[PDB]
Amino acid sequence: SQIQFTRHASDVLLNLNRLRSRDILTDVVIVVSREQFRAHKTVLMACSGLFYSIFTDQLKRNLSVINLDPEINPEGFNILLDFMYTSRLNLREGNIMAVMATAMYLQMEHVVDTCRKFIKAS
Amino acid sequence: SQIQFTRHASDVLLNLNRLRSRDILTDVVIVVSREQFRAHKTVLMACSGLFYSIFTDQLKRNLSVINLDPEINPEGFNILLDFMYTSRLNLREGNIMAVMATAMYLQMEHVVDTCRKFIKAS
Ligand SMILES: O=C(Cn1ccc2c(O)nc(NCC3CC3)nc21)Nc1ccncc1Cl
Ligand SMILES: O=C(Cn1ccc2c(O)nc(NCC3CC3)nc21)Nc1ccncc1Cl
Repeated sequence: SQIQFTRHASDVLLNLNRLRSRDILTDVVIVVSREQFRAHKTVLMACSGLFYSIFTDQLKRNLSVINLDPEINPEGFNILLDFMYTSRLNLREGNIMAVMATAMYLQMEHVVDTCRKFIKAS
Repeated sequence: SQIQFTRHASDVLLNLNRLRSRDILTDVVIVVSREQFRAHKTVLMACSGLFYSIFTDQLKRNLSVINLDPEINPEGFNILLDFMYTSRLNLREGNIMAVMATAMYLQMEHVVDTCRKFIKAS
């Protein structure tokens, strides 16, 4: 019965992305081959089954650097990181396969299913 | 021209609230009179001009405890903290004045304006 603020969640996410852009309170570096990306662990956990599984484990909770599998495409990862912080997914014919495979590795099932629909649409 | 995921931001916020409920990666305690509340600084900064101003300052960025003004009502604060993490604001005739005054202190202008509309509706 509470009052619903229909733009609040989008506003929060936008502000979290602004904090990331200024490196404010970021607490992890994700290394993907020759590239590095900083982020907030909480957002990663909220958006990815892989990062949720890593950081929920007290053994790994405090890691400040995560090295992803060497086969992961950094562009695919960057596209997905931007999606996590924006709700907008930059799928293109030239990147669909890299994005899909990266989303499978990151355990982002709804994104994977969207990639399958994109393939079906050709 | 990117694909928009219309529930993504709400899903992220829900998952951030789940992390708060499990005390995962919370990094501040807010003390309000005899009560304490743990939270993520990033969400606080995203939702409040007061917390944004505090934590953007490199002098205060790493504070782990914030003592709010002793006059702040803990119930009012709890209502607003829950709003930050849910997008739902529990306004009632019995709490409107405490919530409004607390939102003024927390520099949550859209909430303050909503409180004014609630008063206008009686
Ligand atoms: O749900 C998530 C992260 N997430 C986002 C998509 C996604 C996906 O497609 N698969 C998975 N598989 C892993 C697990 C356990 C559910 N996780 C995913 N995080 C979370 C869950 C509950 N409380 C707090 C948080 Cl942060
Ligand atoms: O905008 C915010 C937090 N917020 C939410 C409502 C609100 C409000 O009604 N007033 C204020 N006044 C303070 C300031 C400077 C704008 N802040 C507010 N945070 C933010 C801004 C830009 N980049 C990252 C983040 Cl996290």
